[PDB]
Amino acid sequence: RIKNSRYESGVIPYAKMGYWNPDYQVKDTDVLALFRVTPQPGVDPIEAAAAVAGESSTATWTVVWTDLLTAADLYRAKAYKVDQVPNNPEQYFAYIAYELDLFEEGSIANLTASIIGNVFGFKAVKALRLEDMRLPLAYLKTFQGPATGVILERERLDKFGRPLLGCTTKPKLGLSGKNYGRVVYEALKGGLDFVKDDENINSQPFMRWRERYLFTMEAVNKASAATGEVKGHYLNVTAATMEEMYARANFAKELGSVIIMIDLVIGYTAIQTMAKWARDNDMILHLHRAGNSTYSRQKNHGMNFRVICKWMRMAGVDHIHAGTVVGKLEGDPIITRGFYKTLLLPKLERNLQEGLFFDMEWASLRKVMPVASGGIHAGQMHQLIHYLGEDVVLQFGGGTIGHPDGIQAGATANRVALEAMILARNENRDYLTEGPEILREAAKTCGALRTALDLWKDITFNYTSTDTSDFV
Amino acid sequence: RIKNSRYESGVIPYAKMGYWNPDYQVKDTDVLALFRVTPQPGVDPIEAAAAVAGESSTATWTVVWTDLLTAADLYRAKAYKVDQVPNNPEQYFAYIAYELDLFEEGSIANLTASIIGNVFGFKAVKALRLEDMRLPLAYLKTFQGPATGVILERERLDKFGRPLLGCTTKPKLGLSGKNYGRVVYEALKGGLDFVKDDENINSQPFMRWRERYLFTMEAVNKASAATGEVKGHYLNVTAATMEEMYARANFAKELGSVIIMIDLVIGYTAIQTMAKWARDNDMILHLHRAGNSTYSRQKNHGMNFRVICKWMRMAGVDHIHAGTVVGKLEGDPIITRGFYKTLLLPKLERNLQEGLFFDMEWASLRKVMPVASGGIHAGQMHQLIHYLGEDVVLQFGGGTIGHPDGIQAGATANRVALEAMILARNENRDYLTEGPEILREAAKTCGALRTALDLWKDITFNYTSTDTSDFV
Amino acid sequence: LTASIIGNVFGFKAVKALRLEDMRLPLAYLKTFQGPATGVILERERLDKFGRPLLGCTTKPKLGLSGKNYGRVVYEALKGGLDFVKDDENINSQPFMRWRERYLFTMEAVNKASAATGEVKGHYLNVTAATMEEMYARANFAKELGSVIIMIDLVIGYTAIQTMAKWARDNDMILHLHRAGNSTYSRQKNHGMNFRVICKWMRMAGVDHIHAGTVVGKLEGDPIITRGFYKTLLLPKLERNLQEGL
Amino acid sequence: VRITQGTFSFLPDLTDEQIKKQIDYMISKKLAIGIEYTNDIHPRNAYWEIWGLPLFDVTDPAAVLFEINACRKARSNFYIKVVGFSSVRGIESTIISFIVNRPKHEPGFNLMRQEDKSRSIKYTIHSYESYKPEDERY
Amino acid sequence: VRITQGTFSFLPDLTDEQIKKQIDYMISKKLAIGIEYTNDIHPRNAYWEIWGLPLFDVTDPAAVLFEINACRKARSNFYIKVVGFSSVRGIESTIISFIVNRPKHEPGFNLMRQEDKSRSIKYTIHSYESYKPEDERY
Amino acid sequence: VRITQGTFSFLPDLTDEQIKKQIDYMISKKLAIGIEYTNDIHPRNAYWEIWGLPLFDVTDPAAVLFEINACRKARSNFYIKVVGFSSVRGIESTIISFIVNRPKHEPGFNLMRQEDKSRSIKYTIHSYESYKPEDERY
Ligand SMILES: O=C(O)[C@@](O)(COP(=O)(O)O)[C@H](O)[C@H](O)COP(=O)(O)O
Ligand SMILES: O=C(O)[C@@](O)(COP(=O)(O)O)[C@H](O)[C@H](O)COP(=O)(O)O
Ligand SMILES: [Mg+2]
Ligand SMILES: [Mg+2]
Ligand SMILES: [Mg+2]
Repeated sequence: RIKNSRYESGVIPYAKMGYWNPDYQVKDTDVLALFRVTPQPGVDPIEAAAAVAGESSTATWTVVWTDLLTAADLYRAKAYKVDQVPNNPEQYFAYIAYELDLFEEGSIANLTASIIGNVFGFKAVKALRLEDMRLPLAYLKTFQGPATGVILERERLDKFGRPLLGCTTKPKLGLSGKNYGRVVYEALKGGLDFVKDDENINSQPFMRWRERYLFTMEAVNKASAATGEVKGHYLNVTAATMEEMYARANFAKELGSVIIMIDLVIGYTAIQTMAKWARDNDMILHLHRAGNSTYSRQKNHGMNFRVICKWMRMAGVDHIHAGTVVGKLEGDPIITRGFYKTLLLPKLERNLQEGLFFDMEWASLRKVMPVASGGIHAGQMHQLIHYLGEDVVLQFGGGTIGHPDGIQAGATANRVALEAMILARNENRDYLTEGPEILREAAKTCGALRTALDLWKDITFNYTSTDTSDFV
Repeated sequence: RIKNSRYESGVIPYAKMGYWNPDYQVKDTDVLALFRVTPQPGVDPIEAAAAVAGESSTATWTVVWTDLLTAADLYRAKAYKVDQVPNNPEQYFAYIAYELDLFEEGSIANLTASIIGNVFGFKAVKALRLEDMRLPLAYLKTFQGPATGVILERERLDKFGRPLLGCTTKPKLGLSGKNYGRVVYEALKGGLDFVKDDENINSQPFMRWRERYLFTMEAVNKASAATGEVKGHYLNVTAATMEEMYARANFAKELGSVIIMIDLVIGYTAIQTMAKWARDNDMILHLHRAGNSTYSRQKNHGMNFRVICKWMRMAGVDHIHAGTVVGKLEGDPIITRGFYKTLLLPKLERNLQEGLFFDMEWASLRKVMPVASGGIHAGQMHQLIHYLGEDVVLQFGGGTIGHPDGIQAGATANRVALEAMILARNENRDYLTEGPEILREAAKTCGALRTALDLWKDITFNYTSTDTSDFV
Repeated sequence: LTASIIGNVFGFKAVKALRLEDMRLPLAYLKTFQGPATGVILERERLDKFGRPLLGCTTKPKLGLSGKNYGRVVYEALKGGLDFVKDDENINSQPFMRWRERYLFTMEAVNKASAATGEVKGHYLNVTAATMEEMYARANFAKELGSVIIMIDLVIGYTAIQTMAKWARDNDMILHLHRAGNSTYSRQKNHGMNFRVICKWMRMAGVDHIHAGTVVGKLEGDPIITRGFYKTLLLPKLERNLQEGL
Repeated sequence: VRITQGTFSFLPDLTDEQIKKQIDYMISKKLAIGIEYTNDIHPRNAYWEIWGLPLFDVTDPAAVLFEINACRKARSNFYIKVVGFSSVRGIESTIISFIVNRPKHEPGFNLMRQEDKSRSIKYTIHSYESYKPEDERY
Repeated sequence: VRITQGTFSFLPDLTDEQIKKQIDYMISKKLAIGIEYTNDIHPRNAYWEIWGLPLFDVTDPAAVLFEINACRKARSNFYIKVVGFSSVRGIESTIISFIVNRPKHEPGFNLMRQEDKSRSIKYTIHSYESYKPEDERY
Repeated sequence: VRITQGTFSFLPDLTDEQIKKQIDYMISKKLAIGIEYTNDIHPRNAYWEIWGLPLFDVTDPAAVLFEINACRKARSNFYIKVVGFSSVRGIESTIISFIVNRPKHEPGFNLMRQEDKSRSIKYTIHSYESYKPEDERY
């Protein structure tokens, strides 16, 4: 017969449905998410937080009796704390807790389908941003983590104590396979550890992929024999279908490449599939975060990149681009520091200034190597070491190929600059302040660096950051 | 020896590098993109448009001589028109043209790697939104298009002349396989054409996937025998890896399911791989746009959903959620109309009010069936038919299961409401205005509908749309 | 394409004669085709030979040599200065010489010649066979031995050619087409199909080399009409020229 | 059961007055109108018998009504439906199909469950009347 | 042996007079001119060392002759070749490559025959001089 | 060639004064310090010979300098490197490795190109000195 209680048909607000509970005690097995909620005028912040919690877990817009056929009370997500954002009356920070049982083990797709599935287009919320997440130890252990990881990567390369140096081949599009290999040989022989395909170099009318792989591997091995170093080039296996990606990855495997690269734009399932492949085939997997800033640039809506850093460290990627503070792409020093910590550290401590809202143990999953790329040049070296630290791949595309005396000279300039800088750091010199002089001193012995310092001397990228801290 | 010309080392602005050309004549083979650019204070709009064009095609921050080894002039993308946005002095509409040769045939991943790859995080641009794209006939023909398509879908279902009716099972999470099948049987027998898994129902502790598939197919076939109709349930094959997705899809295939569903969150390569699979295995493929509003909600940054509609019609999906105007999720009537036209029409005409900035022929690729879902109920039927038209799947989750007299009764209410409404439309009655009365008249014969109309009578979702037209 | 254009109309009683002269294949249709597996530019890069025509040689007598003797001729010609030597179109696998011997002995000769000259050398191993599986077997053995090139005969047909063009692209193999049987329909001005049409269809299909005639040799080749063929194969855009039949 | 194949089968059986208005709709959309019938209403029975040849350029609804009534007179214990086809390039298909005649009593369908591998079943739906020869149904 | 890589290597070694005429040909075709060298003439050694940066808009042949002679002076016992590149859309590649300097005596190549499955052999060609370190060749 | 394995090998060979400062860095980070040597500098030669046992709790840099100089005295024509290991849980690896001794002249490496399927090559890099027995190198 018809029901008569909390489960009788009708619309009641999400806060009354059980998704708002300020007294909830966070269980160590819960997935916690922090949202920056801007409710519509007239919507109570608590109701908006409850609406987000409800629609990312079990609720719909009207009461459904079928809840009674489940342990409904356990499966409902609970918003347990709503605070106002420091200097913005419209925005609120809502802490929501989700039960472990709601998620499929080892699946980024299932996690995102609940957390970012529908709630960002909910009419009652004017804007919504996912800021951070606490992923519990028990959930983290169902994920592979980095295929190689920083530590093993450095052991396979026999390169320790300094950042690694890379370079995107330029022009972005248009070179042939033969010419791509030319650039790779020159840059690696000149002193770079790695060179890479640009993210949009895949297989096109001007150059199909098999030529590039064959010619690049010739160049990599020639450079290795010319230097006595392990060298590599990120062969881009991004493709339209999984079978086509596997074909490219397996050919790179056959040729003995130490590394391959994929673009975020292939999507989460393809990334997870390639992370497993890389672990099983002793291949370093580099992720280029193509498309990331489509949702991470604005403070009021989208997803903050530290969340993507957690999901990708979970997925199993070995490198991810995490920004340069001083380059041509967006990177506020304090927020970028948070990203680097997320990728490199065994345990994250809550620090409101960096936007790290939760303490989180990483369940001994391997470390992701951050990649710093875009509009950087020697000269900025002292502050690159200062903001990004030791475990990072510094990539100089234009900063190498744009050098007037040739690509080898560009590569040497960058390599000498790097080494002189961490030598000075290790000698306990205040390299931040003395930096211009350290570089100038090294330039006296290395003409290539002198010319690089003169050329790009005044190039700076002073612009106001969009993604900033709320506690400064 | 060192160069001396346009290719001598140094930094010159992107407009001087060849990416700004107001006299460029658009070739019919070009991929055209429209960006809404908000430059940083002090950056000239033309330089910002040129910067976007440059970095999505061939440029880097400094001059590289290697351009000379390519047909550089052809490969450079050209911003050819910059107009100011009607009531916003900070925003500009920039029209950029890209040569066909820059793209890999049949690959959404390669297209996006150039267009949305890096430019959205470029420091010089404060905000950036991709509004629309003109994809040329010659590029469109390298794509499969919908596996089934609207026309063939209706032929396989033997259902024509009316919208199709669906329902997401509720609660979102927590039901067992056995109970999921119960809900499916009741709703389909009661009159719905389809029922579906919720986007986050995949394989979890409370219910693994094989039980749900087995029990659901029993329910689907019982409902079919009970009605004399072809019935279906969207089995969700979303999973962490491609192999796991194939396993789920192939089991659905083995059991004779007419349809499966995937979530946008699996990513572009996995979607393209499943679109091919669906074509080869006579399976209707439904896409749920999970995660879409993370980048499509705000007018100043991200990507407008009509772009995703084009990319997914290209990829090969058969259904995609395109919004309800009157439901719980965001949907401005004029902008939503543009989305529906993009999915259903053979040729798109430029209409600034809908945000359709380009005329575009669809190269006879099949039509995607729009899905309208979220917070809708019978009662809104007359305006659902009015805004969404005939070719749409109307999905009532809460609108079916939340009915006091049971799920069968909920389903009947929705089905009778639909049929009475398009009968009235076909009789040339002004169903928009007479709608409440048409429903009231049908309710006299169908008690289930009477109760549904009474229950949700005053439920409306009046909120200000964020994604609005600029020409109203 | 051919099933519609040349399917039935050439035997239509009302038409006494009919010849397909030329076709304009639209940009949008052309993009659904692979085109040459290697193509002239990449071919020359893999061979490191630029600025001059390449030189080849069909082994003679056409039929009758053993595998061992075929390899002798290949070694001598390549060492002497030819870039390529080839199987004759009707050399496949016969009582006097089966294919595996010829492939093994030829590759020994190719590598000896390469070491003797400092050049990349090759021999067109003919993979033409009765069934697709047998062709794949021959092609894959040539692949295993490191041959830079293989050859097929037009006579295997369009589906087999397209299948091999894809194979060549996927396996970094230069694919040479010998137009065996072509002049059965292209010789007479009043009926059949002009060879420039076959040139378009084969550039579309994905072949890397096709015989296009010598003006001064033993086979038919009018200078002006042959020029049209060469333009069809080599140029990025074809301009209407009534004298060449374009 | 009540077979709910057809665009308006959850509504009462349409009167000739209602059918006439639907034919006006088909005429305004320049549809070819076809009348089809069967006594095997299996959902997958894609090809019902055609009553003559589809009426192509119809100006007067009464012509179609005449043929519907002629079919009803000759096939009283059959399912009869009216189909409207659009030859427009993106469509080239049926855009409306509704039942205009039903037999006096519909038995329903039998569901066969053949056990296959593990818990998988292969299903056969078969209308009870189609266990009788065609001439003896309904 | 005489290495016959290069467009004119079956002819006598070109005199500066002959080279000048070839550079005029490259200039009339608006080619970028590059000078490359190595002491590893393996046929598959795709990347010889570049002598500087390719000369792009060359009007005077003497400029190129000067660089060829400068390379010959600094790398006397190396193979040196002149390369002409065309940036034209259908090409974007080298269209001429010829040797302008050879060491006094070329040893040739060793052929390694590794026995693999059945009668299949895997071959390694290696120049005899490349068994010596780079600084000690020729 | 100059072998550029090691953290500071694009810089001049470090003086004992510079090495001492690097050892101070290793001591402040509580690293175990190891001294290793070889005359096979193949990049993939993961295990160089250990000179004794790694010095674990080092307070005085002079102790390490003494052992570096003792190794240099006993292995003058060998590559010698100093390695710093961190036992900290996330790391448990080498965090610095730099060359402190090089032989007077380095020949370089030979590159072998074995032709495999189609245009695929299998490569062998081998140092020229490792074609001589161990006791006769450098
Ligand atoms: O395409 C580019 O612009 C880059 O190759 C840099 O080139 P340059 O070194 O020549 O500037 C990198 O992919 C961007 O750094 C990606 O951005 P992010 O690192 O922020 O993901
Ligand atoms: O999960 C939900 O909320 C729904 O199942 C609707 O449930 P109700 O029918 O019970 O409201 C849909 O997936 C949303 O419509 C998706 O949003 P969009 O259609 O905008 O993609
Ligand atoms: Mg890049
Ligand atoms: Mg849903
Ligand atoms: Mg012959």
